[PDB]
Amino acid sequence: RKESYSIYVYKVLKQVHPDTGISSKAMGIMNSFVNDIFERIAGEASRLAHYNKRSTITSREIQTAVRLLLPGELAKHAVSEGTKAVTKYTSA
DNA sequence: GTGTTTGGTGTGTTTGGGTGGTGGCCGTTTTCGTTGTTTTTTTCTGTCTCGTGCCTGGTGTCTTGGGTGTTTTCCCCTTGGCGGTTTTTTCGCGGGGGTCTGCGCGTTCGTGCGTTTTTGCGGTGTAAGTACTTGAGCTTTCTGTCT
Repeated sequence: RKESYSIYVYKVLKQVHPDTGISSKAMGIMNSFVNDIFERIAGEASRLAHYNKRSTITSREIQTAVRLLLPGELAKHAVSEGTKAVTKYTSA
């Protein structure tokens, strides 16, 4: 039962485009994409942590990594989204 | 332009097989209290970067000469392109065989974690003779007494 991001990418698609489906080949592309972005961000956060002699990866490390990797408006909106989500989550 | 006339998008009906939706369940996310620590916080020292100031002259830079090398034009000679025909092998489906990749079960020895030992690496705890000083001995005078 080798695990994947499929259910979520289909949930998000159904939210943004209720009448649009997804081929298996394109679904594979999305899984690869998610995995790749995950590894870019986590790796940058790891480097940041090591440089500053810290042992925990917190939201600050992730935010900075996002700012370093995502170009322009992609970064600005991603940061907004991430901040909104961690705000909503802490205040439950 | 007028004109034919090969290429390409729009239209319709038909097929199917591949995506979406649902049932079953199990394994992974969580709800909880406790531990232990990696933060964060404040307060310290005191490094290093910013700021200014003066003087020198290496460098920048404005400008005249000019010449050469880039831009365009004319001509060519040729080598890719488009087409027709023949070749052939890529590819498709089916069948057969075997290797080797993955699960599971058993373990042993290899590494992490610890107390401990240690070298490098680095901080700094004799006999003389002269000059000077000091302590013992006795003067003046002045102040009190006293006939």
